[PDB]
Amino acid sequence: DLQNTGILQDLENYNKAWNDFASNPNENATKIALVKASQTLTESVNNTFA
Amino acid sequence: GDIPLVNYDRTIQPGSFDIVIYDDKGDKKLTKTITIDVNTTMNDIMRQINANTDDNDNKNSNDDVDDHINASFSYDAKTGDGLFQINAKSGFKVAIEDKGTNFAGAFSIGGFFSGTDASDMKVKDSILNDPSTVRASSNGVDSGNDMANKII
Amino acid sequence: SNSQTSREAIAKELERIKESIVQLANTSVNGQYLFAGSQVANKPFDSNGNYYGDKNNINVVTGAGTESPYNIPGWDLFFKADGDYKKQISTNVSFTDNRWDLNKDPDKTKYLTGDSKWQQLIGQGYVKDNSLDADKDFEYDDSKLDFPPTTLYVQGTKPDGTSFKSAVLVKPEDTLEDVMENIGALYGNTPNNKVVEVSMNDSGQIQITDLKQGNNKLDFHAVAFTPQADTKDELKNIIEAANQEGISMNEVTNRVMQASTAAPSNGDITKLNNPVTVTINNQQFTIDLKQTDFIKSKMTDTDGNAANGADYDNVYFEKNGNTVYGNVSQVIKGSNAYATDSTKLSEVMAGDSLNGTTLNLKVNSKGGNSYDVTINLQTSTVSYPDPNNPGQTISFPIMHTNPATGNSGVVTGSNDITYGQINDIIGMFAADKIPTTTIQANNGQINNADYTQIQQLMKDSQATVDVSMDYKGRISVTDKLSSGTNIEISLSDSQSGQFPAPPFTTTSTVQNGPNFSFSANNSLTIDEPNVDIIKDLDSMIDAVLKGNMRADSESENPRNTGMQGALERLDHLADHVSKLNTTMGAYHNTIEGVNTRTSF
Repeated sequence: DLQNTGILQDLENYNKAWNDFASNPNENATKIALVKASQTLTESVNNTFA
Repeated sequence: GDIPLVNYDRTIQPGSFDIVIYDDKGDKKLTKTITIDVNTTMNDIMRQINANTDDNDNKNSNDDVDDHINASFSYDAKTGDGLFQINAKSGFKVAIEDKGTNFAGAFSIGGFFSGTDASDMKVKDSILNDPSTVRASSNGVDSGNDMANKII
Repeated sequence: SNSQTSREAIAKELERIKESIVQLANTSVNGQYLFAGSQVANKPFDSNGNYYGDKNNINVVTGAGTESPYNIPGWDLFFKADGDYKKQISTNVSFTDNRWDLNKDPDKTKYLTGDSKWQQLIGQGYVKDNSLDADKDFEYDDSKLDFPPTTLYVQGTKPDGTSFKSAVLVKPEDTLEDVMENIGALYGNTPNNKVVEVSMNDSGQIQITDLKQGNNKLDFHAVAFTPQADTKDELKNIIEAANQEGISMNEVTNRVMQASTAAPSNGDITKLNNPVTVTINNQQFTIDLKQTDFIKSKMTDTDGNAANGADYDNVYFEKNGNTVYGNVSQVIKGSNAYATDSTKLSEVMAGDSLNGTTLNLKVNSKGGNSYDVTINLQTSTVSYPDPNNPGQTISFPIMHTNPATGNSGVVTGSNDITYGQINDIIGMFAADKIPTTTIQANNGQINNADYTQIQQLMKDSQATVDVSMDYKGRISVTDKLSSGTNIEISLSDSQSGQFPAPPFTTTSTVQNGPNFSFSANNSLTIDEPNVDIIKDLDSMIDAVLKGNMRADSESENPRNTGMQGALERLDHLADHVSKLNTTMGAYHNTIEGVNTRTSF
């Protein structure tokens, strides 16, 4: 976790994007940025597996 | 064309490749496909290609990709050798969508290389003359960067 | 104090600023055009141009099978569907009390409101003497009269998308509230749940705004008809003429309109505009009829008449150079992008089978003369009779391709027929040595050689003319062998012509059955998800130049649209761009993280 590993940080800022999503769901980018942070999260689970 | 596909190459596997006729981006009222297995022969391949292999079936004909197709001959016995051509009309763009068929590029039917090993393996010289032939585009004139990226 | 020329001088900088955006829109990083899609050197726009770039993203591979997109294609700003926004539909006409006349009283110019009972504006409208006393005849009722109703047709798109044919009456003393309650019934704008909002606007018109997010194809057109006596004196007579006959004024309104159609020469089913003479108490009278166009303009219809208000789709394609298009777009049941060739009739129609579905066509050809055709796609059938001998007729059922062979010729199924065949049909209206046919559907079977010969003439016809489905979905045609088109087109449906159920009353009559739309005298609006620079900017510049808060039909531009409309269009655009603005940094900061850990 030199740089707390991406997945745990992907989750973190992803959850930051969540509170942002609470700021304005009508701001679709909150979804997209939120979605992206998980995308790194999930794909990072995927690469570690490999 | 007698030789079966797998017998001419043991990379051939059950697969298909589709053909959507294209402007630099494409269309879907004109589209052909060719089918492959571990048994079929080029003759069958040519039959799917060179026939009324329809793509807009409702019990009539015409108004398809076949609008774009053409063929010709050019040979001389004074040589004892000549050229035979299978083509579609340039001025149209094309794409070919393969799923696990694996034959044409290997046998350089439009492939990059000529020669089989570092004794004769070589770039096709037309590419040596014009790198613009290295258009990054799958889809059109140079309407795609992908191929530059894909070879990364 | 802005004189007209003052407003251009102000507009000039905006025009510079417009090109400033175009310049910015054309920007590159040394040929790495920001707008190119995925292909760097694509110069994307011009002052009068379209988007010129791919729609892939510029991408770089760093992966076990991974690309990396880091731009936005130009269209995705230039003509992008900002789906949050909704239709702004307004009447180009404006409304007032008309006991006063406002040429008597131009300074006054009072607009209608809930207080404006219907009697008041018809006050002088009843008559030509135009001398009716505003209060004692209407409000200081010491001497008030009896009064008849008014008539109205309505056509529009229900926000879901369903079609309807309707007619309704208006009673003599109606107000805004009477209109609203029927409006709720008519559109389903129910008290329990609204779908659109109704307003009287900044400029004196009546405006409606849609609650449906991203609804691009809300449209409206309406026409109202009313009788007209000559004299204030004549009106009091009809009280006694009608009421001792045993009838109020209201029966009289019924008599003249029906008689007009009874012999369409007395005013056709749709062109109802004849003055008529009628019997009341079997006293003889002659009466004038009123015409009302909720889209009124300097209009002569496709027929070339001084267009009668029924002329909604009685207008040709809209002309721009060699390009003409029906501004009444064909739009997707969804993203509200636009049509594709292989779309069968099944995807389009409202019904299990194309029942009673039939269409009519009008073509002012490239060969000058007009060629108009009617088609029953319910039977996949197209037609034309001979002028010299219509008894002889041209027969063609619609056609197709086989599954695997040249074993050809059994006619298309009706529902399957697709849009591409439409554009093909325009190919037939091409030029000079034009074709003809005759066929028999032998169990649907026909001779493909006839089809093939037709096909060959079509494949030669490729060069003549264009059919396009533009960035607004407008039903577009371009004259390829020209830069200015010598062609015009107009289309209509023929389940129309059949109408809502009579007898028509104050309670709305509403029926279904017409299934498609065409080039027509549509409502006015500029705001919707999809953007377009030329319409948005240039139309709104015109209104500033004329100073028209929004519009003026008599103004050379009969669809002057802007100024007040610019407000929310700005509301749309600030969001539209901001979405695009915040999008890019998401790449940038995303890529930073990837590179950084990669670097480490």
